[PDB]
Amino acid sequence: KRVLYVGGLEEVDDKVLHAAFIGDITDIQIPLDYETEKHRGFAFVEFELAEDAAAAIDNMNESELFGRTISNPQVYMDIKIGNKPAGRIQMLLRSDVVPMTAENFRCLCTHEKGFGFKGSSFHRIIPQFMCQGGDFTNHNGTGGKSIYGKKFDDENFILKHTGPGLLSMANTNGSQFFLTCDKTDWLDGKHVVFGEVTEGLDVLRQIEAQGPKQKVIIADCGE
Amino acid sequence: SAFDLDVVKLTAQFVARRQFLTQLMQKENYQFDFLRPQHSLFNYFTKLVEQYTKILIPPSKLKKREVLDQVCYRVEWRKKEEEEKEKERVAYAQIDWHDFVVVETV
Amino acid sequence: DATVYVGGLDEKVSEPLLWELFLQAGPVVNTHMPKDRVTGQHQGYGFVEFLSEEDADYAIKIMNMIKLYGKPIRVNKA
Amino acid sequence: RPGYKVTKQRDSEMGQQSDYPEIAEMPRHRFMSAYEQRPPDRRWQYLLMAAEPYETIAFKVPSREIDKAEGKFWTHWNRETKQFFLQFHFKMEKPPAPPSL
Amino acid sequence: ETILEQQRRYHEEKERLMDVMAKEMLTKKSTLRDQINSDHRTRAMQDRYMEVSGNLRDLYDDKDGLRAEFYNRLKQIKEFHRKHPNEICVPMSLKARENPSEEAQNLVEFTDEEGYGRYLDLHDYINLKASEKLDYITYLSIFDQLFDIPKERKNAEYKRYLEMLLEYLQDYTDRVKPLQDQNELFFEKKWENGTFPGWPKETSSALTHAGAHLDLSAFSSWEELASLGLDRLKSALLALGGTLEERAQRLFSTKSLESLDTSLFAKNPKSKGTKRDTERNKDIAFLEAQIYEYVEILGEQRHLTHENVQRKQARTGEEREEEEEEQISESESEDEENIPYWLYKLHGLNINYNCEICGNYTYRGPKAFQRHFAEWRHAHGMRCLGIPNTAHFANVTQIEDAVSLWAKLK
Ligand SMILES: [Zn+2]
Repeated sequence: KRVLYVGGLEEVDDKVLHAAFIGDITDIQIPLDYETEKHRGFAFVEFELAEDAAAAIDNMNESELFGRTISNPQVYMDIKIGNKPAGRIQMLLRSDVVPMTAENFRCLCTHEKGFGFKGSSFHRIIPQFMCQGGDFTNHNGTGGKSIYGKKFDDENFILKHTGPGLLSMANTNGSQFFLTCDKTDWLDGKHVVFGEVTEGLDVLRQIEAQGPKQKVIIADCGE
Repeated sequence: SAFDLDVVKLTAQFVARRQFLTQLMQKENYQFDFLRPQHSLFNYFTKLVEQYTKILIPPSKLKKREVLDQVCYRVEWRKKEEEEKEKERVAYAQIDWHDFVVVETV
Repeated sequence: DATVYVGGLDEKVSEPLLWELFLQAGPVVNTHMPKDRVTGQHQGYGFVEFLSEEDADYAIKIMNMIKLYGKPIRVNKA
Repeated sequence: RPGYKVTKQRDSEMGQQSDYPEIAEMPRHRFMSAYEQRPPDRRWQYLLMAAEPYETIAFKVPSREIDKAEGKFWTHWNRETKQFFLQFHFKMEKPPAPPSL
Repeated sequence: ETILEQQRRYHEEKERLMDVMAKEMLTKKSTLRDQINSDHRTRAMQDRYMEVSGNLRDLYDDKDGLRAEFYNRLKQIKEFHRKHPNEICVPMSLKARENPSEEAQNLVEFTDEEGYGRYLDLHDYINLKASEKLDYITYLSIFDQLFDIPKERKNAEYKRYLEMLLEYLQDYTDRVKPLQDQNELFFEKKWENGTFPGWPKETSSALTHAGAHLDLSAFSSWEELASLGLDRLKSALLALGGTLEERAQRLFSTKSLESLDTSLFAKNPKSKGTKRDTERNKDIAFLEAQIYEYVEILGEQRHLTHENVQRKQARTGEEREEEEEEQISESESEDEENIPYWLYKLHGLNINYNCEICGNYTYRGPKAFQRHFAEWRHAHGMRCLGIPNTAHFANVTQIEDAVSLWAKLK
C-alpha cells in the first residue's frame, strides 16, 4: 500500500509531481486528471496522512494511499474518431499468447520506435469484423514496418477474437494491428489475436460503430 | 533435459538418503539450482524426494484380487447443473421482463 | 475451396472490378456474382472462383485488404 | 445492510398439474429499471421474478443498492441467469415458493 | 545402475497400473461388478459388491454405460495384473550420478519418457479413440481364444462333443438334444449311473478332451478371475474329500464299486483292488472331476448353450440362417462401437477421352479433354509431373511429357 491516488492537480509534469513527494520511486500520471506516487521506503510512503491537499502549481492535490485513481502490456490509446475522442482504448495486448505482436502494439502505442499507433489512423475498419490500423507509412494498411523490417511473421494464434476489444495483428504482421468487436473465427489462422481490452472495450465498440466514414486516429497513446 | 533430470534425481536421492544438496550448492552453482523455490521444479524435486523416501522406507514387498480391490477403491475415490443454468439463462432471455405486475414494494 | 467469396465492397467494385483486382493480386477463373431478375446489378459480394484453392486463399489473405469502392474488401473460403 | 425479501407462492397443486420438464429447473428475480416498460412511471428499480407458467411478480425497491450483495459466496462459478438472483434468492420448488431476498 | 531409482520407478509403475485400472473402472464399472458376481460363485470368503450399483453399472454415484468388449477388457485387465505382479516381484528381491550426467551434455533432444510411458501403455496404438484396450493388448482378439458358437464366453460348443459321443457309441441314434441332457450330471451320478461307462476306451478318450475343452472355456470366461487359485482350490477340495456318501452303500470309489463301511473304504486303497484303479485311472478320474467342476462353474453357460441348441433345432431354415448370421456378426465385430442425341453426336461427346496427367480422368468430348490442361486437379497433375504449368506442358496429355520440362533445356 505504498502507491497513492493523487488527483485534482494535464498541465502537471513528473518533476512537479515528484518534487512534493521527494523519496518517490515511481510517479506515473494517467492521461486523465490522476496520478500515482509510490515511495520505496516505509516511513516515506505515508504521504496521504502527511501532505494531503498539497499545493501543486497553485492547485491542491489530495493524496490518498489507494488504487481508486486509475505481465501483459496495455496499449492505452485515446482513439479519437474525427476531432473528438471516441474513448481511451486500454487494449491489454496479450503477451501470453502472441508476445511479439503484443510488444509491437505496445511499442506502437508508446511511440518509442519513432512511429506507431500514437498519431496513426485505422483505414481498414469493418462493422464488427475488424478495425485495422497502426500503419504509419502509407496510412492505409498497405505500408507499415515492424521491428524486424517491413514485414514480420505472426508470433502465435493461441488467442482468438471471441469478443469485444480483442486485438489482433493485421496483415505477415508488420505495423498493422486489428481490433475486433465481435467473433472473428473465420479469419483465425491468418491474423494472430494478440489482445483483449478489459478496459476500453466500449472504445473499441465505438470505433467499430464509427467504422472509414470518420478519421479514427489515436493522437494520444502510450503504455 | 536428460542431464537436468539425472542431476535432479541425484540431488533428490542425496536429499532423501537432508543437507547434501545444500552443502553442494554452497561448495560449488547453476547446476545445483534445483533445490531453490524460485524455479518451477521444486514441486517435482519434492515429489521425487518423497518417492525416494517411500522406496527407502520399505527397504519389504507388496503382495497385492487385492489389486482389483485397490483399483476399485481408487475408482470410487456438474453437467446437470450447467445444463440447468443454460436453460435458466435461455428462459430469462425468452421471458418478457417488461410485464412487471406489482404485488408488494420495498 | 476453389472459390473465394469476396465482399465488403459496393457496386463500383463490381464483378469486373473484382476481376481487375484478381489480375492485380490473385486471379479469378470465374465470377459467381449473380443478381435478381428485377435489379440486375452486381453488388460485388460474389464468389470469385480463383485459379486454385491456394489462389482463393491468397484472395482471402492478401487481396482481402483493399478499400474496394471505399469499403474494406474481405474474401472468405468457399 | 438493508434487505428486502418477497415470498411468492404458487397454487397448492391446482394449475401446475396440467408436464415434461420444459425448463422447470426455476424462477429468478432480475433488477429491471422502470424507464422502459409496457412506461409512465420511471426512475425505479423493480426486482421482477418471472416464471414459465406463472406471470411475473415485481417488488419495487426505490433504493439503487437494495440488498446488492457482492462477494457473498466463496468463489462459486454459477452464473445461472442473473448475479442478484444467484446471490440473494432461493428456489424452493418443493413448497413452490421462490423467494427473492 | 540405480537400484533405488529403479524401485521408485517400479512403485510409480504399480501406482500407474492401479490408476489406469481405476480409470477403466470409472469409465465402465460393469465389468468389475460382473467379475465380482462371477467370483462370488467360486470364492465365498470375498465380499460382494452392491446389487443395484452392479445393475446400474455404477461405483458410487455415476452410472457407466454398457460395454466381446467385456472379454477384451477382462483380458487387458488380466494382462495388466500380470504386468503389475511381475514388476512387483522384480522389486521384491548421488555425487557420481550427478557427475556422470554432465557427459555429452550438448545434446539437442527431448527426454520425457521416464514415467509417462507406463501410464500410456496401460491406459484404456490408437490415434484418438479406436480401441478400448491399451497398447500392451492392442492386438488382443477373442477370435483366437473362442469359437464361433461360444461368442466371447457367452455359450459353449457341444456339437463336437455330441458327434464324438456318437462316434464312441458307433451308431447314428444319438441326436443333438440327448447329449446336453446326458452331460447335465457332470455329485456321484456320473461315476455310478452315467450315460457312458467309467472305463471305456471310446468314451473316455472323448471325455478327457471334452473336460479339457470345458476347463479351457471356463478359463477363457474367468480370465479376469484367479484361475490358478481356482485350480488350487479345486485340487485341495478333491484332496480333502469320502465325498460320495450313501445311507447303505456308504462310500464308492471312482473302480466303480462301493464299500460296506468307512473302515473298509480306507483299507481298500491299501489292497490290490483300488490301488490298480488309482494307478491306471488317476488321469481319467481327474478329467471327470475337472469336467464336473467346469460344468458346475459354467452351468449357466451350459444352459445358455442348451437353449441356443434348442432354439436352432426348433427354428426354421431361414430362422436358423438368421441366427447363425447374428452369431457371426456378434463374433466378428470390434469391442468398442464407433437430353437428346444430336447433341451427343455432333459435339464429339459420343467419344470419351481420358487424360493420364489428371489421374487418368475420363471426360466426354474432346473439348473437356483439351480443357484439362487448364484445370485444378489436373494442375495438381502437372504439379506431380514437376513440369511447370506452361504451354509445352499443356500440349502433352501423358505422364512421359515431364522429361522435356524446364530442367531439360536452357
Ligand atoms: Zn487431363
